[PDB]
Amino acid sequence: SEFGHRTLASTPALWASIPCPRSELRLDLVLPSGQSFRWREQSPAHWSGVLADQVWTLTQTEEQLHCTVYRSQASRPTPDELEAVRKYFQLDVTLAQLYHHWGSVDSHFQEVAQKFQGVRLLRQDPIECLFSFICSSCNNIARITGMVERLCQAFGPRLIQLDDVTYHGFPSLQALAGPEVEAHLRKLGLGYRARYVSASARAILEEQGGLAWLQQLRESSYEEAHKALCILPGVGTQVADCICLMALDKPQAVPVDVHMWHIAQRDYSWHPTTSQAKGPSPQTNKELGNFFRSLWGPYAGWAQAVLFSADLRQ
DNA sequence: GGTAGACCTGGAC
DNA sequence: GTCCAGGTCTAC
Ligand SMILES: [Ca+2]
Ligand SMILES: [Ca+2]
Repeated sequence: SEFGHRTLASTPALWASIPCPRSELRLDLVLPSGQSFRWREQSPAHWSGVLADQVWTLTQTEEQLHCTVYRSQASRPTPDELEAVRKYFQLDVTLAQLYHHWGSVDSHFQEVAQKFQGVRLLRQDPIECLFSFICSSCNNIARITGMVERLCQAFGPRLIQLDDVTYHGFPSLQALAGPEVEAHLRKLGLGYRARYVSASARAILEEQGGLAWLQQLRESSYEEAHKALCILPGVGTQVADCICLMALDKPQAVPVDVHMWHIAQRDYSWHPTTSQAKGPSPQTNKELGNFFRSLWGPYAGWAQAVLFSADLRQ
């Protein structure tokens, strides 16, 4: 059918594949795992969301990642469009090589890895990432998802409508920094997060030199980037690490939340050796990130994603 | 320098 | 009805 969300069966000629075995990527273990909060499984095994300013639907078979895009006459995705998809999933980073290494250095990762293959990091937009995670504060993945889409519906560009879903592009800096945005976000249920969204939008635009400041962080060192990000209102150590890891190409960045504390304790009998505190605190959190980084290497943030994800299923 | 308490809320046990 | 989720900010 010409309407509604597509499916591999439904509209055969509208899809194009990207070679990709399930061992290198698993949508159901990545898309709803707290990295991006903008993907939904409309029909079973089919995920629809905004990717590179367009709406896509993705579904995978054992060796292929099937993609379809909604923009002109309907048609399969072009090689360039598909390239953007390959880019978003950083398919050039070989998950098999990373899992192997992590496995040989961490007997525990080995055990968990066997059952949770295909977990990788998405290369996200700094702006979308920065604001989505500002909303992470004392919040669960479902509530976060709700806030973010409401935020996008209210200040994001209208893209296309499939069934009763009107997809929106992520709001721009200028839009989020607009008069009365906070008040609006509060009526949307973001709570005290409304304030930080507005504050950070204005901060970047009226104090840091704008969008470029954020984007230039991809060329900066992990340390510089993380240091810079913490300046923004509502952006602490954890949020900045998420941004570094998920959007600034800092693969060693390890977000330390309660989840990783439970993992560190239960699975590694970890204890803080520096800080004198027995639980989560700025100094012990820093210490843990260094513990994982020392344990897994340069792509510790990635290894972190595999366990965080596995810890969510449970 | 290293804590405790304030800040919002929808789904839980 | 108290509890919990990918926290952060700041006053003592
Ligand atoms: Ca929490
Ligand atoms: Ca800050």
